[PDB]
Amino acid sequence: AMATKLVIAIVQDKDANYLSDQFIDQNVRATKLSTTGGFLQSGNTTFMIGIEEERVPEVLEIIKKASHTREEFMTPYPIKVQVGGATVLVLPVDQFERF
Amino acid sequence: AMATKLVIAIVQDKDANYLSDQFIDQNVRATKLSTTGGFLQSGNTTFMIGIEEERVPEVLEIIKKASHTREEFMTPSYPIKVQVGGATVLVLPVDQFERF
Amino acid sequence: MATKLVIAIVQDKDANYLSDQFIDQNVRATKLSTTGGFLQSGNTTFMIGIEEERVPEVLEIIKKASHTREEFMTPSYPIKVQVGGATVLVLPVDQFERF
Repeated sequence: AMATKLVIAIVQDKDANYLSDQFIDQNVRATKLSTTGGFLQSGNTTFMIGIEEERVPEVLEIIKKASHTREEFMTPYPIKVQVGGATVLVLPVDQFERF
Repeated sequence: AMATKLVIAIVQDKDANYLSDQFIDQNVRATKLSTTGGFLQSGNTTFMIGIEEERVPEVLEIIKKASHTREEFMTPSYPIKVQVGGATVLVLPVDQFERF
Repeated sequence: MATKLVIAIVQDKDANYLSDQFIDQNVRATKLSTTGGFLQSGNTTFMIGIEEERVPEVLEIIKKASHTREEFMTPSYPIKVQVGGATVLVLPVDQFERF
């Protein structure tokens, strides 16, 4: 009855710190890779998360809050500029073990 | 309401440059990792692609062309024909896919 | 064809022996270096495309190579310290190609 799923969240380096700390204080075993992506093929991070099915939406909301797309004020006259964004996918898991 | 899959493509560092560019000019959101593999446990690169089911075959063809196994002529630091490239790829189902 | 993918997350200290194990065992693993755990420290992840029939074989290779245990460590009176431990999940795959 151990219905397990894997969530893969791709996320911006900026938000990756706060998120990973969130996961911990939220009792979520995440493992973090660093990747590239985007038009400019810049750096970002990817998370992989073995989690029980029942808890997924908990996890997704954790992410949304941490890394949703927003705009902020930035100076090179400050300007509103867009930051953040997360793409995430949750895969099924046939079997899950800890050794 | 659009069934998406995830393709994972493992590929030669040599061809990863061209491919990744291809993905972009062809509107494929791939994310690229730096890995090791093979008998020598040397460096290659892995790709991860969240894409709609209907589009998978397209993506595979993009890969095959960009990274299939071939032979090339190479002089050793008189020339000889050696094998290069090669790509392994898996496509797996995804239950749910969100952008935030 | 009946391919499955195993992701195995495993401690840096065990990863060398494991990766050699895979090779000598005709298992094609690809290896990422990642971080995880409470302290957010380096470990390593493996991804392994494999015929369904061989999964338990692979799993055993892993359990043996990376299971959790205690060893004798000296702080820089030897002491028993716990080490290793792996966590692994095997997922289905719809389609597998080599090019």
